[PDB]
Amino acid sequence: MDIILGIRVQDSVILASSKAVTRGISVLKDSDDKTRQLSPHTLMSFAGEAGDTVQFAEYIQANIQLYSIREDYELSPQAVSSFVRQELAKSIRSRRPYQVNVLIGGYDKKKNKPELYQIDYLGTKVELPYGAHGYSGFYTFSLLDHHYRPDMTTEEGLDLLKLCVQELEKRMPMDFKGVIVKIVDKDGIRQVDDFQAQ
Amino acid sequence: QFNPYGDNGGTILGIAGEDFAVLAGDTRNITDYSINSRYEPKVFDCGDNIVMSANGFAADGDALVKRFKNSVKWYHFDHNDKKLSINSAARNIQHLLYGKRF
Amino acid sequence: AGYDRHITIFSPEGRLYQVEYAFKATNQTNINSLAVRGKDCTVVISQKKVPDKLLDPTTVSYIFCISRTIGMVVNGPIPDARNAALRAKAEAAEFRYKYGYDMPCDVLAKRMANLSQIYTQRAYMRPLGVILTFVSVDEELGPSIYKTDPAGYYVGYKATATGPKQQEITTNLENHFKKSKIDHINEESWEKVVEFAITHMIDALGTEFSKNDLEVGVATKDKFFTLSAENIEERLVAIAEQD
Amino acid sequence: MTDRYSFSLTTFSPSGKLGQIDYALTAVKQGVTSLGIKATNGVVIATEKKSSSPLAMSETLSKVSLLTPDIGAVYSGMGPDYRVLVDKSRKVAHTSYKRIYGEYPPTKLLVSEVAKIMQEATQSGGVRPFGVSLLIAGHDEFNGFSLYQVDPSGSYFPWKATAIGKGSVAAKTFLEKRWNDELELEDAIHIALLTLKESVEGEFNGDTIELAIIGDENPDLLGYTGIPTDKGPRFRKLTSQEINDRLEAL
Amino acid sequence: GSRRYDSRTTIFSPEGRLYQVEYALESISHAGTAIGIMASDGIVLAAERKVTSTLLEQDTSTEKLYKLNDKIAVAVAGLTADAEILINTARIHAQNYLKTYNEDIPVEILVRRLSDIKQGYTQHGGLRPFGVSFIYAGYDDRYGYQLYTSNPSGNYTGWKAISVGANTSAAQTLLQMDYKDDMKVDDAIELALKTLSKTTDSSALTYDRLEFATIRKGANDGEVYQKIFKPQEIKDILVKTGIT
Amino acid sequence: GYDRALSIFSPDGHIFQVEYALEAVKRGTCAVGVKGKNCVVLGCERRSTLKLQDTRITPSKVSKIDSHVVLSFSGLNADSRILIEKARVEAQSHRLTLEDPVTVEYLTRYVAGVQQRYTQSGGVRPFGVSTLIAGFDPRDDEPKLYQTEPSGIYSSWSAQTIGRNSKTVREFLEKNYDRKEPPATVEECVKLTVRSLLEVVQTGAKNIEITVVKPDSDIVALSSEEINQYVTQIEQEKQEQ
Amino acid sequence: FRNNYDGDTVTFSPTGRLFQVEYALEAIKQGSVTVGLRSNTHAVLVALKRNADELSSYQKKIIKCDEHMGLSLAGLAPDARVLSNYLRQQCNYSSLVFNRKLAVERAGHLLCDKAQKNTQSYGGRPYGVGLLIIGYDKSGAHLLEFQPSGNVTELYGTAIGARSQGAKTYLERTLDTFIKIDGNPDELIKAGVEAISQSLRDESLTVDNLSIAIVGKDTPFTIYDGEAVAKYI
Amino acid sequence: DRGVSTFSPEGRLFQVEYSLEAIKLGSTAIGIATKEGVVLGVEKRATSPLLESDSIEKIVEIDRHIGCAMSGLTADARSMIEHARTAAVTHNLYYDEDINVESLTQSVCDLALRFGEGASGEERLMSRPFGVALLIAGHDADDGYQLFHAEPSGTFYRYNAKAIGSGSEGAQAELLNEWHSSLTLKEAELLVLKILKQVMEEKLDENNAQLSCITKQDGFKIYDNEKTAELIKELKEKEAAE
Amino acid sequence: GTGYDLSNSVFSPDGRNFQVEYAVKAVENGTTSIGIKCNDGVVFAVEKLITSKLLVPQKNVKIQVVDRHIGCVYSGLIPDGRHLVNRGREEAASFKKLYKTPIPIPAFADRLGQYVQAHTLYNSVRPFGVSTIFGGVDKNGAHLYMLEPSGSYWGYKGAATGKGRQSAKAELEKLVDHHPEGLSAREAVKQAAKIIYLAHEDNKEKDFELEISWCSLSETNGLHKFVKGDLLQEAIDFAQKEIN
Repeated sequence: MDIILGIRVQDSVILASSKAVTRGISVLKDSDDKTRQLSPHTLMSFAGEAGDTVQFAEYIQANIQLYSIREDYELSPQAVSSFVRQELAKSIRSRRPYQVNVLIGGYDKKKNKPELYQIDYLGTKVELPYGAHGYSGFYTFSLLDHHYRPDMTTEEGLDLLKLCVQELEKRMPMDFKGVIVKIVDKDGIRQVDDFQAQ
Repeated sequence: QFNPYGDNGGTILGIAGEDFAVLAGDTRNITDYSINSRYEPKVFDCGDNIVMSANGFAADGDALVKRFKNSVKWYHFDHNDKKLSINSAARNIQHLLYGKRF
Repeated sequence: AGYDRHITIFSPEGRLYQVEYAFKATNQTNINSLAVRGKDCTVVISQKKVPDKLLDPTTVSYIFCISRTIGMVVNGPIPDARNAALRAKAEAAEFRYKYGYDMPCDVLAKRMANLSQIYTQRAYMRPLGVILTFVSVDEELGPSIYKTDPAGYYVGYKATATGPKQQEITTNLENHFKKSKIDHINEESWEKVVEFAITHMIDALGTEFSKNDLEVGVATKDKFFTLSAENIEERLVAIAEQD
Repeated sequence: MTDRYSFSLTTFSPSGKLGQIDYALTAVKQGVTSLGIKATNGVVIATEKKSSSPLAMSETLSKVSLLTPDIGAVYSGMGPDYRVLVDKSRKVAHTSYKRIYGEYPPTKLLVSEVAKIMQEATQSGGVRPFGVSLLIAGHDEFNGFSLYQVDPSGSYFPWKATAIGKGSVAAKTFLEKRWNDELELEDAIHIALLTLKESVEGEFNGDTIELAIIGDENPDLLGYTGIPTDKGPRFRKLTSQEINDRLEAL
Repeated sequence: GSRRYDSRTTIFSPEGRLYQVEYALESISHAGTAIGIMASDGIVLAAERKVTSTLLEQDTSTEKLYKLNDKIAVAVAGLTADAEILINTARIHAQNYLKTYNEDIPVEILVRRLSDIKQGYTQHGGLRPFGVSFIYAGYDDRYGYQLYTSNPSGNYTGWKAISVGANTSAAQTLLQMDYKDDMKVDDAIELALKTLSKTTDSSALTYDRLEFATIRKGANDGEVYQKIFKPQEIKDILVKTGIT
Repeated sequence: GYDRALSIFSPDGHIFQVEYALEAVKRGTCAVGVKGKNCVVLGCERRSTLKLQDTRITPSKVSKIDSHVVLSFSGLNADSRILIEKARVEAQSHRLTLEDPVTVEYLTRYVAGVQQRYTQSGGVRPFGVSTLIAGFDPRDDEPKLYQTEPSGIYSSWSAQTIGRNSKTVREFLEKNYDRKEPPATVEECVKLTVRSLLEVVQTGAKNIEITVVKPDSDIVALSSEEINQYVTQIEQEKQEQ
Repeated sequence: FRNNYDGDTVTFSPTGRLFQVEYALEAIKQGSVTVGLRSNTHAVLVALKRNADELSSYQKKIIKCDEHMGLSLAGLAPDARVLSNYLRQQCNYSSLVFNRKLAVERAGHLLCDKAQKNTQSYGGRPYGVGLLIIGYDKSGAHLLEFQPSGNVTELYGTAIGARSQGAKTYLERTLDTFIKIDGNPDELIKAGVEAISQSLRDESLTVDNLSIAIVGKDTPFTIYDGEAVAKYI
Repeated sequence: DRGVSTFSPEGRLFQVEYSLEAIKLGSTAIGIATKEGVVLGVEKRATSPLLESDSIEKIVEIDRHIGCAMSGLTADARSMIEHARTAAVTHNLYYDEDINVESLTQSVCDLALRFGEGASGEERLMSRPFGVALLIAGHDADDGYQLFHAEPSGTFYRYNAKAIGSGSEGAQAELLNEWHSSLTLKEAELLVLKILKQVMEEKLDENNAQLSCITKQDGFKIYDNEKTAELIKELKEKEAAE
Repeated sequence: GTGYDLSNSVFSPDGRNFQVEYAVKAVENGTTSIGIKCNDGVVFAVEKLITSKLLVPQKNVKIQVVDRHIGCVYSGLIPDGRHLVNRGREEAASFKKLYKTPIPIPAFADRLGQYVQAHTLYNSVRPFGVSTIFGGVDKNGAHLYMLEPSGSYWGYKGAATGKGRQSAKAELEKLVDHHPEGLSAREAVKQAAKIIYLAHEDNKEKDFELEISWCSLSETNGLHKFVKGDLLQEAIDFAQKEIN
């Protein structure tokens, strides 16, 4: 599958997502951004079934942007993650389920704390210091279990991810063509354009 | 279990000349190793100078030709007896066939 | 405003005119009927009037066999009466299918009364201009008479009467029961109960009857049937040899 | 065919009155009197069996009905409307409560369900309001005994004692004089019989009066033994004989 | 056909007014008065019980004050039964929101939803409007203490103090006279009772004719508490404020 | 099931329910809009039949449909909510399928379509609402201002007003608004807007709200003071003569 | 009287009349005249086309339903389009399912029943157009007259529309003659044109004003307009 | 009250007749067909000087070979235009060709009588007749340049020239004398401009009136204001020349 | 008050349904038609007014068959009659499909009866504007029936409806008295032709065409058939003769 990683440090949540899009025997694109901004302080990454992936992401984005306009307010990350969980939970029992796994990284401006939510296609939600979907976790959870600390700086977090990506580029069979990294904090969402060699 | 399809054999041939065209077809109709008929027309004049043949599963071939001839008839009714051009018949036939895509 | 008299909505006096007018329709046929309970049977009697000579008398009836055990006599126009009879038959057949036993007289009466109540509350349905008298010999309650009207009302009776001259029959019957002190005719045969019924019908209406002026229905354990002109003549003869 | 009456038959008039509800209340006023009195260990509801003919069997017509084993009802107004409301009430007690919680509903909630049914006949398309007022008496573990009144509008209120119908004004006044918060069930039954006597014109006995109570559990009316927690219905209809015995001490 | 008996509950008058709404409001004006006053540390809801008797069980009665949430409540003026219909759907909408977002519903969102339901009966369906006016008292972590009002038309507005039902004109004037932004819940309680006391169409204002409720954030805790006063509690507060 | 024809033609060719819907708009508080050279301003008047409201929570008269478009109205408040919600939903649906926010004309055409549909569908009455829709098309800087009415008819205006006494304020605008030189400044535009409102509001610092809309989703509402300041400077222009 | 019982089709007047139906019948009388007549070999339709301005076209009055059937209209044109369309489908159904040409008699019965439904239910309205159906089936030539009331009648000849009474009397007089015009189409047509001109008054039938249709033994239903009708004027 | 599909004692449908009365109160629209194309012109009629006139759209494209002008309750025309555009585009998808102008018109007219509260014939869900009339102009290989008048009655007539709206009786009389089988596109344009000028309450200029045409070569085009302004000037000159 | 006659299912103060009574007027205004029950079958006959020489003779058949053994004729609004027979046919097909045996006349009678009665239950429909005479032969004999717009019906020895119903009834009554043993199919046919000629005097202005049909166990094998050719002329003569 695609690589979806997330880590919550002291004052931010970092999301890392692979850039490859492979169909059968060919790598069709190597600069794919597997993410959608749901609100100024909430980001969602996703991986899974070919078409369902983006269709689900964009559908969720539309609903949150609608809520934002109607209320002139921004839903808390926990609220958004719960909305996303219900949608996936409805889907698993429908005619044709969305086979999509997601990570939701947001900065709650009211609590002033970053939050990371991992939700699989069944509607299974859990809040974690770090998370991953697919095969990635099998190599990264033991790394993070070892090198993670709650008081890490955004910079220490980025060095931790670099370590994770190197392990993935060493042991995983597929060439996922690197990752795109985005930071979510009290000031919003920004993309680290320099990770191809940080 | 029930199989909705069958194979009635037959072969058809169409050749376009500079100012003419031909559509031929054998008249034999079969099922497995038996002959159902030695003379069962498979090529039809549908009006407006158009000839048609839907070869394969005869029941389906008949339904299609029947539906197209009726299409020509309604084309006249709804467009002041305008003649259905060959290119227009082709497109119409595409929608008839794609209507049963599944 | 004045439309509170065309559909079934309340009038300023809390009345339902359409229901009251439906009650008026029940007398349109100018026929009288009465029912009485025997020791182990139930009898219903109704006048039979065939004015037109072109009519086939055998097809003119206001008594219906609803089920093997339930009979029904109607007071009101025949088309609404047949509407009620068809529905009652269907309801009786359905009940037996779903619950495994014969629908009781009082239960069918309640069900029909409820259906009537609905026409009384919903605007698109009109009330049926009829009064239905159901009879039988119930396996649990014994001889039974239950009557329903266009208001959705229903109740059981010891005996009852319906029609233009309903009152005269009713008081006649009341007087007989104040005297006998029992709530039924103490007779073992249904034949004598039919005779009692015809007798009091004559006394109250002050009229004589031929075999073609009456219609009779009888209910016994496991069966309800109607008498033929001849079975009736036999009844008229017997009452004649007493007066 | 097809009901094309999808609009309300009850609407607001310029003065703010809902005509059809007012008229239904007027129908309730013409109805035979019925009442209810709440004691410390029970509740009594009663009414007159105004037989429409001496040939009619007044017992085959119940004005007092059991809704659940611990809840009963009585009314004033249109008898047929009452009958179907009872059928619906008994059913909703199951579909909206027993089939979900495995136990009968507390009095106030069932009353609430009935009230909802009546309110809907006040706004739904193509219908007229029910022409009745109900007095519902019952008991449930956490609320004890209670008595409620439900009017054509769907409104309902709890009472210590009250009367509805024909001579409700006089009866309510007579109840205000005799009611106190220390009454025992037998006392309330006695008060009920006295109040009802002023409303009755002709014969006054156990065959012309219909009365029921919500009191202690009646293990003899359960139908089976072997389960300690199942003690029987609290609802019980007095017999013609039980009523007469009490009329002699009138 | 049926068209003959159709009153047409949803049309405009030549003046651009909605007949049924105007008539429902006229109906509301005859119902017991309900008052809502918002303070810095809480909210007060007070209502007069219309029509009463010696035999009315007041302990088990509720005809004007209803709990919608643990944080939101309403005072009712109008047809009680119509109100229960709306109250129940509001209780549902609140639970649906909590299930979706895992957060209690913001007061305005619940108020807007109920108002939209009312507006609907005003534009389509051919049914009569609900003869109800609500005063909503609630608290949420975005605007704190809030007070809203909605009527048959589906229009809603926010207030510092307001009244619905009978004699709102006289009551609104009195409130506008003694209300002060820095007020405190206890001041509000007193203002509410005094106002009802001067507008009652009854002889005197006794406890058996009242329903009282407050929404306070009891300092010794940190959360919001709804207190629907009991008969005895109303009797008490009635004496203290000097109305005996 | 209810499908009675409420909006029908009368002998003289009018549709009274639509006409009476307009009467409901005449009764609504006044609303105005004027477009500058690089902006659009929307002003509304606040009733005073009752005053003791909580301004923080009371729904405002100007609503954002999307980050670059706003809508104001005159008429029944409840009815406007229905249109606003539908417009908001349509704005998100459009971004979802076209990958570009709606143009102001498109959004207007949509709202107007909804209004027209309610004039010839069984069982419903027309919206007793007229709207003013303003904003800037994506990546465009040319200001936009449109108006819709109960019938479903719509069009764009240099400036326009609707609601009670809109007759008066429109006159003020017709002889105070030069198409040759539109209010080349956010300030002189907000000034012309406040002036036109004073012609009818009759001294109402707290009875006049304003919202300024600039290119690229730059929307902001003025506070009492900011407005009160404009009123003051304007009452002087009069006395200084 | 009338005013109280003419609100809809579902109301009987005290004398047993259905006014909405009668009013629909009135729209026919206001329609332009059309004539129909048949022999034993052919059936003919002749119609006078009406125009709005001298700048407008003359609205068609004859519609083909199949190769052996057709009709002429008088009254509401849209209703004629609806009815002729239903007939086109019925003719179609008969051919596709039974490989049978629809009998003119059967077509009349189907039209009657379709119109009747619109005279007994609430909400609907009667069709406001009259129709003359001609055709050649397994029992020869046929002419039918359709009325919105649902009444369909088979005749040798007839006419509907304004002043239709003139042509109708002429045909009722010419009967013995035209009924025998067999194997000679041009004669049957002239016989029809002569019948229609018996209802003229305003003008005289011109080339872009006359419309003729014929069907018969070895003649598929065909319509003649303009230049093609010149030789008959 | 009275059903929306009721007949008058004279055999007319009340709602349809009353519909025609609304069309008489609408802005004027004129169409003229020649062997060089068809011209369509309308009276903008803004209700206030602050109304940006170019946002008034009373002449719209149905397809490249078909255009149309409206008069009456113009908002009612949107769903009609939408239906027409869809019918044209759909015809092309199904048959790889242009839909005939007459066919397109017949399709628009099929919508007309689909109104009522429950008329037995199908499912006519529309509470009232359309309150607008349309002039449909176009060109197809079989019948060339055409002009049709589509009314809410469902009937449509083909015209050589036609006017609808407030000044129609007057304008139509004028068209009766001016039209002839050999007018040129230029003559037609001026002629439309002239008649509009006679019936309009306001003084005709390039801002309160709009022209358009459809030719086999370039299809349907709406004349921009500058092009029409010149045609106005050219008209004034020829009129003042006698 | 008034207006009780404006809506179909309304009861007037005297318990009547005026719309049904008006439907009857449409029936009385119609052509005359009759039915005669014979010793082993039934005969139906109807008057067909000749509006003009243009009506092709023998082509506008009015009598209709249901299944293969039932005949139906009616007076009043002809389209309503056809509507009723269409329903009758679906009703007959449904009965045969489920029970195999062709539908008994009494059973068929009630089927038409219930359907006609149904049209007097709502104001959304209009009553049938026809009276219908129908019958045939079944498992146990011949049966003749007449059904009114109210849905009312009974079995008959002879029946008539329409313009000359009185003359017809008088004639039918004579026959019933002078033939207590039963009329024969052959005789009934002639007798039917006579009765129609006599009943034509109530419409003697226009000329008419006679139409007869019958269903006899011996003469038609119990199947409904039309009287044509020789048998028809022989009956026309029999009548033309006794008309003088």
